[PDB]
Amino acid sequence: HMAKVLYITAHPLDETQSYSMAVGKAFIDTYKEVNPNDEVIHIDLYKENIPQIDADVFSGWGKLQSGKGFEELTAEEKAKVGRLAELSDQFVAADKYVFVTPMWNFSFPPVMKAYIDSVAVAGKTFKYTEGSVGLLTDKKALHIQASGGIYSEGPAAEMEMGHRYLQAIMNFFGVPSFEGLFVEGQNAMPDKAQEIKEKAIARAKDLAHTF
Amino acid sequence: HMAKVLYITAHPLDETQSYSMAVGKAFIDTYKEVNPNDEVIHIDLYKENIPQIDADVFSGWGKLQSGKGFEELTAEEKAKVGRLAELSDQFVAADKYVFVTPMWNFSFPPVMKAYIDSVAVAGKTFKYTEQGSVGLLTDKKALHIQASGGIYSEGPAAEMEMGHRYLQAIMNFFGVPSFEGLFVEGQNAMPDKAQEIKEKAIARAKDLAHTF
Ligand SMILES: Cc1cc2nc3c(=O)[nH]c(=O)nc-3n(C[C@H](O)[C@H](O)[C@H](O)COP(=O)(O)O)c2cc1C
Ligand SMILES: Cc1cc2nc3c(=O)[nH]c(=O)nc-3n(C[C@H](O)[C@H](O)[C@H](O)COP(=O)(O)O)c2cc1C
Repeated sequence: HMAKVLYITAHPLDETQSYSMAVGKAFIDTYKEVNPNDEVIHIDLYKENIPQIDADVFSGWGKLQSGKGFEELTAEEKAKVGRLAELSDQFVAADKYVFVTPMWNFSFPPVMKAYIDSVAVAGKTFKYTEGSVGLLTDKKALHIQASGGIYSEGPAAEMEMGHRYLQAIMNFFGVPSFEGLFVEGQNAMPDKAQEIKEKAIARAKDLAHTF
Repeated sequence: HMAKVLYITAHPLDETQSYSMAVGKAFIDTYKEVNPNDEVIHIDLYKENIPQIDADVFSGWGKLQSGKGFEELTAEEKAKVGRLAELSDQFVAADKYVFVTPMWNFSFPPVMKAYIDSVAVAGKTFKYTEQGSVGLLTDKKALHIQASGGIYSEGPAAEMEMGHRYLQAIMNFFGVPSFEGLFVEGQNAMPDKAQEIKEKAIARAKDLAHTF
């Protein structure tokens, strides 16, 4: 139906155990409520196959750029290169992206990087210039991130690396709108944890009405 | 014996196909020449199992926090939890870290994140304080050899650099008083200078190896 949305989560736990998954689920449920015709796909990076770039991938790709045909690749190469192609094609096919992550050591879980590596593809999300130009000029994106401490303000802002990275990628891809929604401070101020969660949930629902 | 050095690589390919790995090899070979008694340990992130923190890990951890013995965890939980514990212990036990990576999409391969995740442990590499945190690796030092197609050491692309930037944040977090970089950069942007770029970086690696 009218827009395709990728709800992309990088968390091993669910909405009952995670600040990020709780806020993301509030967002996405509300979104669907408001845009009942839209195709909303949950991409759970912990459950799906998300191949890291490895020796097989490089081999396979080498092959393909040497004119060979997908048929010439080894089994394992086909499995991996193939999946990478599905992932990539699914990404460009969608209209909106919603990234949901916990902050682990100032950034996101490793699989989020695997996911990015799988979708950053010449001719699909960007193309090179006589630097590069992003092809995703009419997409839209949102990052929901949970963190123990505050990283929106203060000295600690300089250490934020998750959102920062995603912002860089979005820029690279030419996506003009990248929003952030943070559930921050629950670990630094645990008496405030319920309040922090509730307000983020409320912001998330509100944001869903417009995204 | 002597000093314990972790030579940490995040690459599927080897010294013959990789700029980072070639430069890293020059570095660490020289290091061992200069410091023959030092314990140089290759941590090959594409050969070791570096468990991502997953459902099994949270479960296993929670169990241990709940008083269960390690042997009471599931087979899977035990494998992952034990593996992470080893990685963590190994990191703190070492005196020096050498990170070698390619730049993929402005940062490093996913497994490098896994590795960091495995070694970032409260009471080991840092401690929480009512004021934030404090680093515990006050006697360590680190170097990062990074390879990239284009140039990230100036100007506008420098704001896009995220690999070295990340490792710098982590090292600061850990309280590591010294973290250096060595870049092999520009080889794709200016392929008619790739050989020279490489040769120069290799020379730098050999030089730097005399002090690290
Ligand atoms: C492995 C790990 C690493 C973490 N690293 C950080 C960090 O660098 N900064 C921070 O403020 N909080 C950190 N935390 C705390 C979490 O960010 C916090 O619990 C947040 O709610 C995580 O999201 P979740 O609740 O969706 O899991 C970390 C937690 C874990 C388990
Ligand atoms: C998956 C992938 C992603 C890459 N991303 C970037 C990038 O963001 N910026 C860049 O300058 N070069 C990029 N490159 C090119 C490499 O950084 C360059 O080839 C470098 O020499 C890689 O190190 P290596 O020779 O040790 O493998 C990328 C290459 C690959 C395979």
